[PDB]
Order: sequence, then structure tokens, then C-alpha cells
Amino acid sequence: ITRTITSANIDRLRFTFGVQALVETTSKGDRNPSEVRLLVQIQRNGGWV
Amino acid sequence: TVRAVNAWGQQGDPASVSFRIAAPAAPSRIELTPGYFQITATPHLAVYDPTVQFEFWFSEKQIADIRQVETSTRYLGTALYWIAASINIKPGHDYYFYIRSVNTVGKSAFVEAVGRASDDAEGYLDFFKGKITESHLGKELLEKVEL
Amino acid sequence: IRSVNTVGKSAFVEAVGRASDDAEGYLDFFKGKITESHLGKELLEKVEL
Amino acid sequence: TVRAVNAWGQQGDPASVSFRIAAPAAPSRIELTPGYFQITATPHLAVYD
Repeated sequence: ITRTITSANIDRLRFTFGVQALVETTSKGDRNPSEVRLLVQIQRNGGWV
Repeated sequence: TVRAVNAWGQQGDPASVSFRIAAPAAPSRIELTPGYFQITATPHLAVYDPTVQFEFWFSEKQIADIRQVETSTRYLGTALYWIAASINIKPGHDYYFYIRSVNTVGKSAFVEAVGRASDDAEGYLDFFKGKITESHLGKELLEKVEL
Repeated sequence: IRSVNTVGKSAFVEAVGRASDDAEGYLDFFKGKITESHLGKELLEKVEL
Repeated sequence: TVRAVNAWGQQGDPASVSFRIAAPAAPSRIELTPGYFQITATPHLAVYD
């Protein structure tokens, strides 16, 4: 997903992310935790960082 | 409803969230494995629901109304699985089961299952293939021996 | 038999029981399926005789 | 025993009530249903417990 910033006077930017769920269910019915990964990118110079 | 209280005691605008506590669901499928003179009922659910325990009601004849099940039938007991071994369970006749899940919070609706004991008589008799001796025949058949 | 809780236990109670004795009911399952194979050797010699 | 404490710290006259935690009772009756070569015991109590 991408959006652009247009305001003039800003000093910091905060990103609110998250997951809807992480439970992993086994065949028997046991539930185990999982993991996920994200990256936050800002277009400095000409390439995303 | 959660509200934030200041240090001076004031209360902010409320925020709300709603949840529901629900009675357990009825069993989806009931597995019936015939035995010698016994039938074993192992209920299963789509969802795990560790709290649930199953309630078994045994009936010789099929019940027309589910509401009538509680009164007419007999209360076998509550467990994860049940076995019904007795003289009355016979291979010829059919027998009906009624199962409902029970929690601390509530109970589900009755579910019906039909089962019968094993009929593979020859497989059972294969255990006694060679061990029948003269002792096992009756008097009406020993007079054959003398004759 | 005695009842047991987390807090304590009761006194013993006695019961007397026996297994089933209706051999005819059990044998009715084998009404027609006994054949010459199930017969013993001491009974097969009767067949030849 | 419960006593009511004022704002200034004083204590009022006491009021009390007594209860007993009891060990479980012995089974009232034991049901024995004969089987082929098995016997089944299902103990029962007057109170649900």
C-alpha cells in the first residue's frame, strides 16, 4: 500500500500497523503462536529505503 | 464501557465493545464402532472447545419428539466416550443414542445416532477353531457318542 | 469404594457382584455358524467312523 | 468476624458467622451390572457433589 505526504510543516511520522490474528490451529485443535514481518519504506533520494 | 479518569476526577467520553458468552454447540458427527455385545459412541465437534463434555441418553425405541427424550430415555452418564455392554444389547435389534454437549455455562440440543452390535459371528468363532472337545457337547449329543 | 475430593476422603463401602451366567443368550449368537472346522480331532474321528 | 471501621480508624462491635468445610460422604448405593467376563460398578450419591 502506498500514500503520499503533502503537508508543509511536519517533524515526525508515526505508523500504526498490526495483525488481525496470529493463532495457528493444529489438526487435533491445539492452538499455537505464529509470526509475521513488515517493512516501512520512505522514498529518500530516488530509491525506496 | 471504558472511560479515562483524570487526576482531578473528571471522566472522558466513553468507548464500548460487545462480546457474547454462548452455550456449546451440538455434536456434528457421532462415531459408532460395533463390538461383541457392546456399542461405543465417540462424539466429535468441528471446533475444539476444551470445556465441553458429552451426555449420553440410551433408548430402545426411536423417540418422536426431542423434548420427550429427556423424560422417556435413560440417562447413561457423562464422559468423553461411552460403551454400552449388557445382555440386552443384542445383534438382531437396533438401538438409538441421544447426545448433547454440556458445559458449566449451558447445554446444547440433542443429537440422534443409530447403531448395532457386531454380526461377524464367524470371525468370533475363528478363535475357537480347534478347542472344542467332547466335554463341550451336551447330553443330547453325547447319546450320539454312545449310539 | 470411597469418595475422594481435594479436601478429604470418605469411608469405604462394600459391594458384591458376579459376572453374567446366561450362557444360552451368548450362545444364541452362534446358533448356526458352528461347522466341522470348529470340531476337535477327537470329534472328527467320529465323522470318519 | 466482621467489624466496621470508621473514617477516623475506630472499630465497632463484632458480628460473626460460622461455616464448616466437610469431607465427602460415602456412596449410598453401588450398582453392579454383570457382563460377559466383566463387572461394572457405578457408585451414586444422594447429593450431587
